[PDB]
Amino acid sequence: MDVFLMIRRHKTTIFTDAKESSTVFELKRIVEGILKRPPDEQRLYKDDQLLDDGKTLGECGFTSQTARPQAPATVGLAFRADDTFEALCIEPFSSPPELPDV
Amino acid sequence: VLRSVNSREPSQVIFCNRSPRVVLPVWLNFDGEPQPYPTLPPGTGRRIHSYRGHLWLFRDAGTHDGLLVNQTELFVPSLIFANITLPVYTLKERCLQVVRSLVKPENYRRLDIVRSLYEDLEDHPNVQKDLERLTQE
Amino acid sequence: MYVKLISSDGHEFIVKREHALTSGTIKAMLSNEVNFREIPSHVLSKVCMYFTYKVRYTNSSTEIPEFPIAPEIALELLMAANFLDC
Ligand SMILES: Cc1cc(CC(=O)N2C[C@H](O)C[C@H]2C(=O)NCc2ccc(N(O)O)cc2)on1
Repeated sequence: MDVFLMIRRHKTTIFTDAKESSTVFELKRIVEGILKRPPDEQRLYKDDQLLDDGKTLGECGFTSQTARPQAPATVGLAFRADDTFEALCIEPFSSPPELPDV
Repeated sequence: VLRSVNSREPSQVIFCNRSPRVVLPVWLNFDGEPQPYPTLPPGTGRRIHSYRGHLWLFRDAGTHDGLLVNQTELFVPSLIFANITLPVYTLKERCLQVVRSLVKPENYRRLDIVRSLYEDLEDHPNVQKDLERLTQE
Repeated sequence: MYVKLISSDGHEFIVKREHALTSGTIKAMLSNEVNFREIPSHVLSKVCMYFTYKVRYTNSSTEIPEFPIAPEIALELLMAANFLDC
């Protein structure tokens, strides 16, 4: 089963899909090919919870029911740089104007 | 002329509404005129007596938004299963729809957009127009 | 393989080229990145959701689901949609 995701750090957002049965680590290998940072230097999150590398996306809560193309689930991403790991920070999207007539 | 053939050879059909819209089935006369039938609630099915070579299309009962049947626009009974689906609408048409369904059509003038998006809103989906766009093909 | 779509407020969206190529407008702006000075985040995140929705469900016999659009966002999405030809 394909799982549709929004991988998110700071003001960065990647739209990708993955097999439900693939691992958090495999996902990291994919962030690596995109953002040029080895797994090594990455932490993946669901909501606030830190995800374990050998756990499958299904096991982490990304299933066909919750990760849909038109409503992808979000995976939080944090980087290290020196030796530490930054805190998880995802800048929200801009707010829509208040409604005209409804 | 896009019309039903008058074969007189009965043909039982199942209309399954695999869509979230209230569907309106439409039969095209032998003279080419769209004839509306009772509406199918979302998700529900209905066994139908039709005939071979007859012609059907399906639309949203409320807004006349077009829908697909067995992946195509028109359904013609053979020796039957009529699965009725949302198309993947364009994101624009999809937007017109929501806007249309949220705004009384007199108030399109009052919304803040290009004049050409005003005329898009007013240009409601319509069975007669679609028959012309399909008659040419 | 991927392209970057940047919004009015400088959020960066990374999307498979093929998906982004759903927009004829974007198809033309390409052939690396594209900046959209007048499309905000909240709108462009939905556009990209549409490209992925479009690419999954087109040429499918297995019941397509509705594309959901919040009323707050409808007007802007319509403008972006119209501009991007998608
Ligand atoms: C002979 C002859 C008569 C007719 C007119 C006719 O009976 N038709 C045209 C279409 O094929 C459908 C078919 C019809 O109206 N069947 C009865 C029927 C009644 C209710 C419903 N629904 O409420 O969906 C569908 C079909 O066509 N050839």
